[PDB]
Amino acid sequence: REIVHIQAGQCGNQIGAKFWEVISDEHGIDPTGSYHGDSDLQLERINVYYNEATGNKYVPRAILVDLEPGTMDSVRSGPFGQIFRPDNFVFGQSGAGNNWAKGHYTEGAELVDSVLDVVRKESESCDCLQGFQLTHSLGGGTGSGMGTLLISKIREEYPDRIMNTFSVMPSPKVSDTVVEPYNATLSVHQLVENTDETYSIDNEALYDICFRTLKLTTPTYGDLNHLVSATMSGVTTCLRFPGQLNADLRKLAVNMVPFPRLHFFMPGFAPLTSLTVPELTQQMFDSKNMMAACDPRHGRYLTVAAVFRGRMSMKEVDEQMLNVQNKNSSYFVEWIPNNVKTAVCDIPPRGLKMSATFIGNSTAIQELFKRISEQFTAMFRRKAFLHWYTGEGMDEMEFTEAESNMNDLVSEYQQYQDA
Amino acid sequence: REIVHIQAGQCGNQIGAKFWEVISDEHGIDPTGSYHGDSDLQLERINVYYNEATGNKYVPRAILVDLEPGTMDSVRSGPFGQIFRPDNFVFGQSGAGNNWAKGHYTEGAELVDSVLDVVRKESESCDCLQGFQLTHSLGGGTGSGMGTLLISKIREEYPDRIMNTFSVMPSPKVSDTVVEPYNATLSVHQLVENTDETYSIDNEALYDICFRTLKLTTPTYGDLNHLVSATMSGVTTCLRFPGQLNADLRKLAVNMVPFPRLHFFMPGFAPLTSLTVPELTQQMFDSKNMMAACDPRHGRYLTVAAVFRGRMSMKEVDEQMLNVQNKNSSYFVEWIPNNVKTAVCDIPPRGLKMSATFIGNSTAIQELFKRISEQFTAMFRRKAFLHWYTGEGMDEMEFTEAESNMNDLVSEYQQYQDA
Amino acid sequence: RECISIHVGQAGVQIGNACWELYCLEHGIQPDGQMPDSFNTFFSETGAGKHVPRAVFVDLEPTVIDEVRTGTYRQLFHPEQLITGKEDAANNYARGHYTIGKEIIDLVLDRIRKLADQCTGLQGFLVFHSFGGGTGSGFTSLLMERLSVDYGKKSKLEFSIYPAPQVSTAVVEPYNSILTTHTTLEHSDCAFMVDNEAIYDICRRNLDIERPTYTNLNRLIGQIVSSITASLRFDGALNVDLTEFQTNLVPYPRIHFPLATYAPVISAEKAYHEQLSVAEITNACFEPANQMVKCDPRHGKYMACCLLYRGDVVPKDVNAAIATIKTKRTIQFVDWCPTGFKVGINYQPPTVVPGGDLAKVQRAVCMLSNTTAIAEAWARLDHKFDLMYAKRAFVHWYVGEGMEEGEFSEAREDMAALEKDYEEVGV
Amino acid sequence: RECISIHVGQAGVQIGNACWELYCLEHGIQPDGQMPSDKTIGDSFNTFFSETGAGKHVPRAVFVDLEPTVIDEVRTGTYRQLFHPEQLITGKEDAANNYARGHYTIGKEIIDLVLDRIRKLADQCTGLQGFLVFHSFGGGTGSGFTSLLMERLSVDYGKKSKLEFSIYPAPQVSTAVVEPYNSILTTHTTLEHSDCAFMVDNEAIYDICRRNLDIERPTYTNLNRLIGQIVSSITASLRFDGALNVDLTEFQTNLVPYPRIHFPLATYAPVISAEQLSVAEITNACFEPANQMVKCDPRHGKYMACCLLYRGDVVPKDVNAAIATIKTKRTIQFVDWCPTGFKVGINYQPPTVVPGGDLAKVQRAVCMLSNTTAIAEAWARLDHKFDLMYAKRAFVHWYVGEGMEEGEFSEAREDMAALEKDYEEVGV
Amino acid sequence: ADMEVIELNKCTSGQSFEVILKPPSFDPSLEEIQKKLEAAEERRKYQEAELLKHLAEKREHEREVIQKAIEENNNFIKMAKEKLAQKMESNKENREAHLAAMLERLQEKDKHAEEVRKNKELKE
Ligand SMILES: Nc1nc2c(ncn2[C@@H]2O[C@H](COP(=O)(O)OP(=O)(O)OP(=O)(O)O)[C@@H](O)[C@H]2O)c(=O)[nH]1
Ligand SMILES: Nc1nc2c(ncn2[C@@H]2O[C@H](COP(=O)(O)OP(=O)(O)OP(=O)(O)O)[C@@H](O)[C@H]2O)c(=O)[nH]1
Ligand SMILES: Nc1nc2c(ncn2[C@@H]2O[C@H](COP(=O)(O)OP(=O)(O)O)[C@@H](O)[C@H]2O)c(=O)[nH]1
Ligand SMILES: Nc1nc2c(ncn2[C@@H]2O[C@H](COP(=O)(O)OP(=O)(O)O)[C@@H](O)[C@H]2O)c(=O)[nH]1
Ligand SMILES: COc1ccc(S(=O)(=O)Nc2cccnc2Nc2ccc(O)cc2)cc1
Ligand SMILES: COc1ccc(S(=O)(=O)Nc2cccnc2Nc2ccc(O)cc2)cc1
Ligand SMILES: [Mg+2]
Repeated sequence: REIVHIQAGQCGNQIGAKFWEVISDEHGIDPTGSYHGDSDLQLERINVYYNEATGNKYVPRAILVDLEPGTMDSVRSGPFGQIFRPDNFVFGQSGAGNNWAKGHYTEGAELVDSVLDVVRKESESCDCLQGFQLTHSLGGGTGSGMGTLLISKIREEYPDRIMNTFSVMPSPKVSDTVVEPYNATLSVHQLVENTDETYSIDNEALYDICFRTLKLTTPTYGDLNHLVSATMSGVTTCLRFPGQLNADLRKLAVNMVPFPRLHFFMPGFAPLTSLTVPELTQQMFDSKNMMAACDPRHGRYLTVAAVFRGRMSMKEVDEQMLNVQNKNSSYFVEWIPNNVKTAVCDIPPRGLKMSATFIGNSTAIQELFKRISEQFTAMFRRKAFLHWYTGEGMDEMEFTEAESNMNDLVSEYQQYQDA
Repeated sequence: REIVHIQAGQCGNQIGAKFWEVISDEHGIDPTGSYHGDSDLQLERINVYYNEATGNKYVPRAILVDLEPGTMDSVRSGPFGQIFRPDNFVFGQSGAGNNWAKGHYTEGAELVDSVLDVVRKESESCDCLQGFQLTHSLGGGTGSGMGTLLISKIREEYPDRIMNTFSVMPSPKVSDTVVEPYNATLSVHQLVENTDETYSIDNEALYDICFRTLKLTTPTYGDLNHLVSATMSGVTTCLRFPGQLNADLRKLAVNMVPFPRLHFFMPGFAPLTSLTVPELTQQMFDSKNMMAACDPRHGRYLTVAAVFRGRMSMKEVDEQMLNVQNKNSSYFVEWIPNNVKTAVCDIPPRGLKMSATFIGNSTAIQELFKRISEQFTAMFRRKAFLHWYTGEGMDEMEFTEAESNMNDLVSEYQQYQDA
Repeated sequence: RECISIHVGQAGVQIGNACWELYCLEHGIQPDGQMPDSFNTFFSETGAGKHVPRAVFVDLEPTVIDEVRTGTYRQLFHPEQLITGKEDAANNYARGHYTIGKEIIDLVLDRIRKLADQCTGLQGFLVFHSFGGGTGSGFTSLLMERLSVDYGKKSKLEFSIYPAPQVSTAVVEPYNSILTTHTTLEHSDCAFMVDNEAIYDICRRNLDIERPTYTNLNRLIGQIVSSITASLRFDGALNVDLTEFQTNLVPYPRIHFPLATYAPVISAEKAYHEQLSVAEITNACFEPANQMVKCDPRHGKYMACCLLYRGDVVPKDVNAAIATIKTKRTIQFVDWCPTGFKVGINYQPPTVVPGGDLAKVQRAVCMLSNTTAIAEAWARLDHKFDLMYAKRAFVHWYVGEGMEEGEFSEAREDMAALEKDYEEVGV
Repeated sequence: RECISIHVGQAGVQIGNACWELYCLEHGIQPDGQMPSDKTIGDSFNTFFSETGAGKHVPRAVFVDLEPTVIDEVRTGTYRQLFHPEQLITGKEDAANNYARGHYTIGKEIIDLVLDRIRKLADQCTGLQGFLVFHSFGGGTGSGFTSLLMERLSVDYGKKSKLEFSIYPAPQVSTAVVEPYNSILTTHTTLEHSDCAFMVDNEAIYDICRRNLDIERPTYTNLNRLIGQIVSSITASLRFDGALNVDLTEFQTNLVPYPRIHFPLATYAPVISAEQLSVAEITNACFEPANQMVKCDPRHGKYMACCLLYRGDVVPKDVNAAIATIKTKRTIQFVDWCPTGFKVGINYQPPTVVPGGDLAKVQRAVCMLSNTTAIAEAWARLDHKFDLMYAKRAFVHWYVGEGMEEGEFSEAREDMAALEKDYEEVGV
Repeated sequence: ADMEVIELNKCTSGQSFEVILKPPSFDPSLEEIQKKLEAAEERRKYQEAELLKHLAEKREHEREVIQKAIEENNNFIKMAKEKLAQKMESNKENREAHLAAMLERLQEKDKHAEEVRKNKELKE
């Protein structure tokens, strides 16, 4: 019925700035100005993502947190820079460190309040606030560190409303900080306890989709950001358009998750780069085409929501959806009955006549976690770089205490491949 | 010497509104106005059925009871509607339910008094009150339920005077409430204890007389009411005309019933629809021409009264009556001597030059009771729809307690086929 | 000396109403009461003009008594001599005797005494009543008990109407008959049964009336009764006064019931034939067809016989007539008793009711006999009874007004006795 | 006498919206409330409407939903004028697809206001009869709030029957995964506060629209129109006053033989698409699993009370000779201890259908309500889903979340177990 | 058969006389009891004055049945009243404490940042 957006940490902010302008285009928003488009639907659900100010204008419900100027002036001097409300920006000044502890304890909590102080305004302005969503990196500190904290402060203020995040689980290729495993694990723990759904976007997948299938040679943080932005568009749609269901994001959660701990979705997209229905369906259910690095083969689907875009007859969408539950009949847990629902929205994305998007509670996800915790316990081994955290006032055993907690979540997804 | 009339419950009130306008024609009464006819006899016995008010006017001694407006305004807006005294009508308002219990206990007893309250003022006005007669349905509640109650309140007030009813025992074709067996059985019990005579008019006969012998295709409650009204005229005549005997309705009872429990008469009529003496006699003693659904074959006649209409020499009526007590000599119990008496009145009914009517205490009647008690015990079986009564505060065993009582009355009519 | 009539019950009453009528025409009294000792036997000379009967009429409904104070004769009786009781007897002894009777009895018994009061030597009571039928059985009974108490010696002569299949009201008739007749029999002196059937038969053979009325039958009874009272209304030999009635008919206090037989019954239309001979009408008195209780005394015996002639007749024939009835007929006299034939002649030629059915005669006879075959009626009754009671057929209505199961037993048990009494005189 | 409608839940509501519409066209009421058709003063169609002010004709209805969205559509497109602004209640935050929420958490709040408004309507009724509660079987407020309502209605209204029209949820046209739970959850609380209950299998209706109506992939407002008709044919009895079925006890005195066994089986007569059928044929159509209205099969289970509800141009002369031959060439199937039914109700009012609708105008339509024992096919087809989720506490926690109890889930299923046994235990 | 006839009575307008024809040849009602016809009235009373006291019965059964309907109806209402808000005041109590045992699970990893944050105030 109305949602806010936190967008913290470079990787996070960069994801969001793309996010914002793709969805801003769908609706039709100038740099500031309101509407310019021959479509009409658009502004029925603009409510959800755009608190509106006097005159024309539309301004997104957006909070931007960072622990350095750097990546903020990057938005304000770039795409749809002009658009976010001035003191809706929360500057860091300090270091960010690429060190979870800094972001979660010292240099981060440091700030926290001036952030909460803004979320409080938007939220207590929202006529019936649904919940928040947040985008950020998992390895590297400002986004993952403060972010996990943020939510641990959001919940408690708002236990109440629901809790959504696109967090980008990181990989040993296309990354920088030897440390990321540490950072990620520490956050993984935090998330499992405090969110209601988390989209697991793997950079490992993301980079693979570019070079394994695109011929994209030297992939920027740019092309590759492109996927995430597109994926988030697809994912959000039903919150922000039609009048099909109406999608509570709460409705989404309760339906999508059997067990409280296991709120981890791998997403996935239709067409890609910078389409027929059938060729659209098995492209969205293709492994080599997931947003997370697993293979929805080893590991069955708990439950799956899916969403199709662009005026085409769904008399065919049923016929095909219903097909891949037989052409793959094995790989949907028989103990949750009709565990695939799909919906259709008839207004295409930026470019493209026909799209589709996949939301996926798969235990295939276990694959992802397991692979990070395997270069984590490979590092916490003879206690490697740990002294960067030890020293900031963190505990020796807090690390093992997260290992252990994550290591559980692995063996719970395993636990669900049952009868 | 002077009788009142209760006419309760839709079926009952519909019966009586026909009754009243046929007998009103015999005598000659306008909608209100008194006499208009070249006949003279008429008003000698108009005493018996018409308490008379100031000016000319004649107004029937009539009490009309129902638990809903509906069927009353139906009289007041129809045939001889204008004729019944204004506050001689007793409205229900409530539901009637087609549920004996409602009519006898709650929604009925509810009213009762405002009814008794009117019967009191007609009876304590009547110069020497003979007794009351009542017409009503036996399945379906307002009539059978309140009615049986009415009489149980009438006796007690007036033990004294005698107790007459045309009750219409109901059937599985030309009916509606799956429940009627229940209702009727409950009343049958009640009647057996509290009346002095009951004419058993079977709707099963009534319908059969229309379609087996009348070319009458889709029989209304209309044509079929026509029979009852005609049978009632014929039955009453001697109470309300000549000076042959003079028929006390008491005299009738004491002579017609050997045994206190067995006051159940099947009636029967002469010509029919909407005649010679011989052809009139074996038409009135034909089974296929009785008012109850039995065959005065299986079961002999206890006692029979019969009444002929229209100036024709009875020197032939003797000669023919005396005949069917030989052409059927077997089928009249030898242990009551001259058990057929007949009388003649020489003033024909609406239309018709020659008529005749049959009053019959036959143990053939056992046939009727047996047949209701056999779809009753077939229902009280696994205790069927009973919860409609259970719930209104009636007893589980009160049902078996009527079954048992009725089941007796069966095996007493059986008991009288003796020596 | 004097002589009070009581008529109880719709039959009782109409019989009366239509034999009082005949007394009048016979005594030339105009309906108003005025005529322009002797016949004082039955009427009181009231006021100065009138001639009122010494009669009481009782019924438990108005209807019938009302008809009397309606159509002329309205003037004859006195408003007080007619008693009426609002609610019916409803066809049962029980009701009349005990329930609806208890109430009116004190008033009737009083009024009777009002009539007895102006009688210097009243003789008896002539009670007319229906045998079966409601008040006729029940109230009559209660009457006779009480009359037997307030009036010591004073004879009572009953004229019962023995009920007949074809002209009847009630199914329960047998019960009442046997019921009353039981209480009633030891309070009465001599009792003239009248079989309704018998009379309806006469009206069919002799009078030619296709299907006779009550008021048809009644006129005929009228005559016979008028012929029996004749003796004491005019005065002349044999049955001159009420005691002589039993002296000549009842040799056994129990055996009351004599058999009557009127003489010449013929329809005006025949009113001008040649008259019938002293001989022939005597020889008519012997014939089951001219009888008055459907039976047949050729088979049963006789125990006292009484030729009661009316008209223009010298005995010298009556003799030579009896004489030949013996020689070509059925003698049949019992064991221990002369051979009867006490013979009464009254010179008064018989008048009949003017627009009636019968014709004016020169000579009529009457024949009262105490035969033992009159007990044919006594069983023909019982058998009906026996066979209802054998299933308590209607019994309950009686126990209902408050009688006893045992009374029914112990009343029949008396007819059983009687029937034995009777046939024991043979054979 | 009178008769209040209650519609709770997105389904509940739309079903309503689209049979109230049908009531209107059947009674010649222009959306603008006024009828130049006979008129009024403040009987006949008064059963369902109150003659408000001097011109108008408002339904005796309340519409509740815990989101606006759906109720807002009503005060949007004509009919906007029909109801009264108060009669439509809306609750800001959703039910979120769970009984728990509807009944305890987000319901707790709105119930007082709804129960009040109902009374307002009951207040102008000289002898109100009952309540017709329309709601979704699975689904959030339809299960949870409907339940809480009936409990409370059962308290504020003693005798006063309650008739529920449930929408039994179907795989193909469904919202929620947790549907089974809600269905079996509600149905349990719900069952001893209701008198007789008309189930409507969404599947079944969607099936009819595919065989008989020819609609490739049918809408909600496609199905709704069809439900409209059936409901309209059931309410018909007491909106004109017609020969048999004449009040709310008496109408059902007929159907339910036991305090439990409420659920009769409906079967609409001739369904055919615009762009005549014999009295005989349409009767013999009422007996056919394809024309049914809860996907089952009563050729195998028995029958315990049956009710032919005709509408239109028909003399019983045939209805008789028609039943007759339905007995000689078919499946008799009547239980042990109960005449052989066929209470027959004719209303002369020829059936009008929605103008630019899908169906055509008919000369004669039949309705057939039956209490078969085979309607418990739905009762397990549901349970089995339930059973097999709960067997792993599949979504349970969301309910304990809004504050329910583990045990309630046990003890609600423990009641269908009972019912399922109750039912099949009525066999000869 | 040939007479000899004695002769009683010659009269004004009449004559009597027997005629013996063949020789003969052979060899307490008092009153007391109308005390019967009241002892019959003391039955017509005992019989009526009972099928009266017998409707006295089949009446105050109405009493019973009209009253065990209401007796058993408010039985339902005022059982199903507290069948609610005692299974709903165990419900608001249920969540609220499950809300709080999430806040006490969250104030406890909040008094934990406080104890390592001023633990940075320990490292040299
Ligand atoms: N001979 C003769 N017999 C009659 C007459 N009326 C009735 N009866 C007979 O008398 C018997 C019926 O007696 P009722 O006098 O009618 O009975 P009741 O109770 O005395 O008189 P009610 O008060 O009218 O009932 C039957 O056997 C009839 O055949 C009549 O007028 N003449
Ligand atoms: N027949 C029919 N069924 C519907 C309709 N809408 C939803 N349903 C069904 O109803 C169930 C869902 O019930 P809902 O009314 O949507 O749930 P709710 O909580 O009561 O309503 P919301 O507040 O919108 O969530 C599913 O079984 C759907 O198939 C409709 O318009 N017609
Ligand atoms: N897809 C996406 N991921 C990024 C981007 N930039 C960095 N990342 C990933 O996120 C991790 C570090 O996030 P970063 O923003 O530097 O952390 P922070 O600035 O301290 O909050 C790296 O391991 C990257 O793989 C971005 O441009 N897009
Ligand atoms: N003959 C006659 N019987 C009727 C009539 N109406 C109903 N019945 C019978 O009586 C029964 C129901 O009587 P009803 O009047 O509805 O009961 P009530 O109104 O509750 O007293 C049915 O079984 C019918 O067969 C009528 O019009 N005439
Ligand atoms: C597969 O189980 C379900 C069933 C229903 C739902 S829903 O009523 O919440 N809506 C929905 C159905 C299909 C696809 N997307 C849905 N909503 C939605 C809302 C927000 C998102 O970010 C993504 C999807 C979600 C999951
Ligand atoms: C066959 O047994 C009898 C004998 C006499 C009577 S009666 O004296 O009560 N009258 C009577 C005789 C024949 C026919 N009808 C009679 N009366 C009557 C009175 C009221 C009625 O409703 C019907 C008939 C009744 C039944
Ligand atoms: Mg009715």
